[PDB]
Amino acid sequence: DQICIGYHANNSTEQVDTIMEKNVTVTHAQDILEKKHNGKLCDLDGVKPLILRDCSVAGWLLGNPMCDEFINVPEWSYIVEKANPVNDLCYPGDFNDYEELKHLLSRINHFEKIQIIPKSSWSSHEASLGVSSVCPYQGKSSFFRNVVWLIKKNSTYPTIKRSYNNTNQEDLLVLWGIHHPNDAAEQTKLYQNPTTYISVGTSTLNQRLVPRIATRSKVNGQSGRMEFFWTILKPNDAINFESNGNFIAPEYAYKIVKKGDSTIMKSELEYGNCNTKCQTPMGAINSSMPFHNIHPLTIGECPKYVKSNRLVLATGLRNSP
Amino acid sequence: DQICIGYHANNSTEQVDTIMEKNVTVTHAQDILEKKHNGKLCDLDGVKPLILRDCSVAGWLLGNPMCDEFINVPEWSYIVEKANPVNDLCYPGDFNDYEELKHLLSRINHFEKIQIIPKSSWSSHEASLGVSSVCPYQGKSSFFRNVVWLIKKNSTYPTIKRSYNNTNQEDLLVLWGIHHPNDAAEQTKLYQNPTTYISVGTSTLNQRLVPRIATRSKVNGQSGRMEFFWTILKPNDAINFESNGNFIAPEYAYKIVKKGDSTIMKSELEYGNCNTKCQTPMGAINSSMPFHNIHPLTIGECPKYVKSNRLVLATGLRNSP
Amino acid sequence: DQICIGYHANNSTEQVDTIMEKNVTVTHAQDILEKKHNGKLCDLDGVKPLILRDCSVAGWLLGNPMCDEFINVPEWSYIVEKANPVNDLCYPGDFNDYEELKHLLSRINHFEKIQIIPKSSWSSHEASLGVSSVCPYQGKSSFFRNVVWLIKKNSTYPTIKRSYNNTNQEDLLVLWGIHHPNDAAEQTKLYQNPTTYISVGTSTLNQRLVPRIATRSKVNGQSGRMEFFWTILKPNDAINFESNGNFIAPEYAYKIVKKGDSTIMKSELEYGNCNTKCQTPMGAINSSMPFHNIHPLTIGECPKYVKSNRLVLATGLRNSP
Amino acid sequence: GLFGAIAGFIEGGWQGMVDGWYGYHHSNEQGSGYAADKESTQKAIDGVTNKVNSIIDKMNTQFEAVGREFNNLERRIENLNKKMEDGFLDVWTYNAELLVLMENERTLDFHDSNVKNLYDKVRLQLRDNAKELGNGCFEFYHKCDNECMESVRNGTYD
Amino acid sequence: GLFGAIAGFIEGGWQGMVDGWYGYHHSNEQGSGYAADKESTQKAIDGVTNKVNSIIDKMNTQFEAVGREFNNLERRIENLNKKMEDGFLDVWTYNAELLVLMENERTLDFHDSNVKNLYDKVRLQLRDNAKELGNGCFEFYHKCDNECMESVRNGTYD
Amino acid sequence: GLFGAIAGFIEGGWQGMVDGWYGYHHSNEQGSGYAADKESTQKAIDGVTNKVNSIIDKMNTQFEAVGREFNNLERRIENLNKKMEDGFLDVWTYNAELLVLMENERTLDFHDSNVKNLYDKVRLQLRDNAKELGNGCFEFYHKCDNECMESVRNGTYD
Ligand SMILES: *[C@@H]1O[C@H](CO)[C@@H](O)[C@H](O)[C@H]1NC(C)=O
Ligand SMILES: *[C@@H]1O[C@H](CO)[C@@H](O)[C@H](O)[C@H]1NC(C)=O
Ligand SMILES: *[C@@H]1O[C@H](CO)[C@@H](O)[C@H](O)[C@H]1NC(C)=O
Ligand SMILES: *[C@@H]1O[C@H](CO)[C@@H](O)[C@H](O)[C@H]1NC(C)=O
Ligand SMILES: *[C@@H]1O[C@H](CO)[C@@H](O)[C@H](O)[C@H]1NC(C)=O
Ligand SMILES: *[C@@H]1O[C@H](CO)[C@@H](O)[C@H](O)[C@H]1NC(C)=O
Repeated sequence: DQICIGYHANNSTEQVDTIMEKNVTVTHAQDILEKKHNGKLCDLDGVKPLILRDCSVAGWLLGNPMCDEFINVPEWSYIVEKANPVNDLCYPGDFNDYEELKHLLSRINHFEKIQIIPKSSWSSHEASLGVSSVCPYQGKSSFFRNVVWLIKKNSTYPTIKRSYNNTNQEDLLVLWGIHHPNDAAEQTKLYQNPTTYISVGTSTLNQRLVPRIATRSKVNGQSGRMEFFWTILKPNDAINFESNGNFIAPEYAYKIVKKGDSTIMKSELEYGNCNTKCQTPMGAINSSMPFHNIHPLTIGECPKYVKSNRLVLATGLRNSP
Repeated sequence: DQICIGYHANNSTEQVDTIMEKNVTVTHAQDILEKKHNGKLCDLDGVKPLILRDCSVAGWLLGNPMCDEFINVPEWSYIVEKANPVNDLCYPGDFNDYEELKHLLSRINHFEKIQIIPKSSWSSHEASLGVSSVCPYQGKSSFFRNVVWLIKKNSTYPTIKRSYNNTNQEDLLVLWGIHHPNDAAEQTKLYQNPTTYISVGTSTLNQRLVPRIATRSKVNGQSGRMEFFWTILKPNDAINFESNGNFIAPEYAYKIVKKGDSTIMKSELEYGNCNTKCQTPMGAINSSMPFHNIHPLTIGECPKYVKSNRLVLATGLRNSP
Repeated sequence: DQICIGYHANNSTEQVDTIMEKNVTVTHAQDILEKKHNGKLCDLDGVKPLILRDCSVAGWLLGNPMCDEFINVPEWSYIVEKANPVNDLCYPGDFNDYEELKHLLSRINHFEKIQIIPKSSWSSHEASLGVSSVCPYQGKSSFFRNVVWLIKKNSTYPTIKRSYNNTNQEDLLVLWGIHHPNDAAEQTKLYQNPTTYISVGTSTLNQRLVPRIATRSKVNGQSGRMEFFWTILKPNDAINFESNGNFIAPEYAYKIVKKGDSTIMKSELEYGNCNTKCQTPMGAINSSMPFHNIHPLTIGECPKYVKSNRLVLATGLRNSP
Repeated sequence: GLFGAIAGFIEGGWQGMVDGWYGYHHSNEQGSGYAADKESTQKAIDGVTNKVNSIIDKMNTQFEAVGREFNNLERRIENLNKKMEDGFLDVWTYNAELLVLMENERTLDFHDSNVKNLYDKVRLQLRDNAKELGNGCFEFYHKCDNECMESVRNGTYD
Repeated sequence: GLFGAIAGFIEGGWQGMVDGWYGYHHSNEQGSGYAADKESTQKAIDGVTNKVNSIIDKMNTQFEAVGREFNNLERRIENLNKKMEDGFLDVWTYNAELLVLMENERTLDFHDSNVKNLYDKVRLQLRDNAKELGNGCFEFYHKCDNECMESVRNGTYD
Repeated sequence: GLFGAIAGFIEGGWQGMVDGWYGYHHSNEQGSGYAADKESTQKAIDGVTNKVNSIIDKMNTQFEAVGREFNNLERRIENLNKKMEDGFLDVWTYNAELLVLMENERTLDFHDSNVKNLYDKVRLQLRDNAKELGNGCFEFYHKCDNECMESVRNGTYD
């Protein structure tokens, strides 16, 4: 008669690593790294992202006519933009402090576009003629829908003194621009005056723009340049515009509704018609694991990102052969 | 007859955590996290901080008349500034490269203010008239005590060509400014000339300022703007001033005495009449623990900051019930 | 008769540390920290560094006449520059966005200098007279060899309209400059015209420079200033130059050949006539250890840098006395 | 492993003990079979469960990368940003992999220790009236019958 | 715990042993009482003291936050600065908490091991001439008197 | 150390055992000498070798400092850069030193454990027919001759 002490074995094939020994076969293990995703861009908690498609954040906000799909956008959970969007800045130029605007945008879930200066105003200056073939719409020469390229009337460009008060509760994103023609003759033709300026003022802003004339490479057949500026107009503040030419003027501005949690994610994917609690630029995650190795940049209730290919904890004991 | 092996128990109630087990009661333990402070701002090793009270670093240095308490300040250990100081920049504007100056200041323990250009000079221009109601002192219209707002004399503003040599051993912080009036008429009234400039030069600096005229919101009833600049004038170098209007001119500058270890800490607290070897924005620490969890930003001989609520090491053994 | 169990001892004197015990003598140990270097600057994998000696990256690229040694440099593995090179910017001034250029350079192994605008051109303006005594060569007044200081011809400075096309495959680093004279009289003397500009344009660049006149300290006996700018001209793009004075003009530009792995290391050492697979600013490393404590900044197949003075692993057991 | 029982003096585990991590195999005139030791198995379950929860919790405050953009002449700061984000991810990857490696070893050893302590508990009870075979088993001097076997398992023997 | 003595085969500690961490309880015709084993207690004190000092020292080169300010149009760098400072603090918080957790376990186990080794030392001396009870105690075959007891404690018995 | 054999109940090591980490010393009428136990020595070599390779590998993804330059009015970012690079180096220095400290302790203990398990293996074989001296040695009741000694070493005794 005999009694023995012993321990469990099973048919487990699960393996774990230790400092002194790799691939130890154990009776039980818990994998803690999520390695799978669904390859789609999804709603986050019921809330659809803003998918820019072929538009840039600049093209969207300025109202590139190629970006009509985004004329009026509902609340988003996050924004998706391609690495190299074709529809950006149809008329060549720069967008001043663009990255600081992108950054500001990553902490915004809703815009509400309101008109601040009507096109059917500017009795002194021509508003319907500021159009280029580089910004086409339906085969016709058009232009950024949210700003008005003002041209002389009857060969006159009288000094402009216009202003807008922010009656709204909400902070207002306001965009304007300046045109840099490429020679002395273009200046007179667009604007009678030879030496011009645009001055912009609020309580914090003390701006004076001056067009920089020079010959430059044709970009999409154009030698002129646009340069766009923006400010955040605090509620109850007023913006003062003064110019005698080259003024690309606000028609519409954006009310900042939401101030939600957000990011601009870079992805080539399109909408996937799904819902998730955790989104990556490569696909969504549905997991209760504490780690994942999909992509560093996520949004939602997400596991922690590591670069491992494998994270498996022993729970059971060394399985005997 | 019988002999036994055993181990100590006691009435200890001290508890420690392990990976596999929380709240193990042990016979002895050493707590290593300082959790207490005294809630006061104190001298560091005998050396009183500079407590700005309601003044900003800008208000203090420019000499806002509301900041007379800081006309002449002794060596400090560190500087304390509120989150939103009311007495900053009494006449609206900006302070150029302010944060890079704040940064420079965090490595300075002593200033010594010397006069570099006397008010009782400027025979050509009016010095006693550059005063505003937005910068009051004793019910009267006054202005930043360290700079002189120069105005025309007998409707004349002759070109200024003034310079100062740094005879001192010590680096010199020099501050000047430019006034941005809000229309053509203010320009002539303050300064006869229509188109003006301020040019500043040292061995490294090649500056030319030009006033930006424009209409802007009334801030504290004012539409003008001041914009202040600074430089660090090396010893034996000279600064060259040239202007025909809008020049806000140096009267006093700061000798950089000490170059001590320091910080600008943000705190709403006032002086506590105490001494310490370790100061936080929330209170001082007196501890021999290696860690604390009070605030990340400290000065002095301090424990290391962690975010834990509890750090207790076992020294003794598992206390039996 | 007797059998015993036991373990090895030896004459080892090797010591390791543990949490509970310092300097335990062990029978065997493996040291894992490389503590030695050779004190020399060496070729990396057969490829000689560019050792600037007494020249700065600016002096080299602009072609300071004191930097002739670097007229034509072969492929380098890395670049070495002293902390404070004497031969930088012989005529006083600034180099605009210098650090962003240095950064760009750290990802470049080979330049190939080509002529883009010939000196024996500029029929309208004098090219052979733009020379200073602050930039001497062989006892004579000279100037940066890669740019041409253009002066008036017969008291005439006609507007310049010059351009260059990048026919090459390779990106082209192009450098130009502007001269800031120190008074009205110097302007006329060098250039007839009183109010001048330099305008530069490519597909991305929209520049207009204007000379800032002012009195400033004599630096190496000079009150004028040079300010140098650069751009990276994409292949098939063109750069447009327009100026009526103060133009310091491109003669030579750099073809970007290699786009190799690199750094600018700061070292006072000179070439050591050796080869290595791992270089530090203080000397080269030849080791199979995984760690070293020489210097943080290395290039090549290097061990990992730690701040330890000692890293020794036990392999054997506690050696008995 | 460290404690010498698992795949040491006890050569391998039991496919036939299905209801626990550690237990007993008995063999006598009436028959033979396996019985899990419920108390030590349960102690082990708690320890291992707590460990997994401790590991997860300590790692729920890792670094979260944030999208951040820069222009053509902000290369230095872009690179700074990149090396910072990657720096943290490398630290946390290392932290996670190492904790798993080290704790995996502690778990294997803990099991080994639980088995050795269970073995010693029985050796201390049995004392003289059984022969210690050297392989995990004790061979009784006296006949041992199911209720005798039960008293060894329940700790109330002799 | 791992070594099976503390709250294992020795069921609980001694309120009455006041002068040391580990020791002996004797009981014979002349009386009964406790004696700390000074050598193992002192070894344990050194180990634990060194450990605390090692832990403090390794952690005296943690990251120190520095005040740093930014304007309205330097948001990206401000945020970078914030996530960097918090990143380090999270790493060091984790490092500190984990080291404490792991070393707390090593300390409990070390005590357990010290007790087991002291027990084995006496078992190895006593050998045959005492009955190993299974609870930390040995019951002598021969009468054992204070000086006999002393020789067990001082390691010079038989 | 934790397992009580090395510099515990076995007082010191053997200068004369040259061919292994653990082994046997025999002494009988025909003579005396040392024999390394090849199996446990080899197990120890693998473990220690793997450990060193694991340690090196986990540390081959440390932070690499990169040269980065700034002008006179970019002080804040320069300082940010400096505190970031130093921050990482401090983290990795700590990681390296701690891993070495902790694993050095695990290695010493592992050796101690290998010695104890080898000792128990022989004790379990010898059983009754030898006297356990308390110092690592067993003194035979019967005469033991080289081939007898061999059977203890090879695990096939009695
Ligand atoms: C461990 O097993 C895996 C199988 O998934 C194999 O790829 C790997 O090479 C093995 N590692 C070692 C060192 O045995
Ligand atoms: C530069 O020269 C090439 C070669 O003819 C030409 O194709 C290219 O268009 C030129 N650049 C511009 C802006 O035209
Ligand atoms: C441990 O004890 C503390 C009492 O301070 C209690 O708050 C905590 O919930 C306990 N934790 C667990 C898991 O028992
Ligand atoms: C903007 O309009 C509101 C509404 O009347 C007014 O109270 C506010 O003062 C205006 N802003 C300024 C700068 O006056
Ligand atoms: C350990 O030994 C070294 C000799 O290299 C000595 O400098 C050090 O002070 C010793 N440390 C301790 C605490 O014994
Ligand atoms: C400043 O004054 C000192 C004292 O004479 C003089 O030596 C120095 O050269 C002056 N600075 C300049 C730029 O001349």
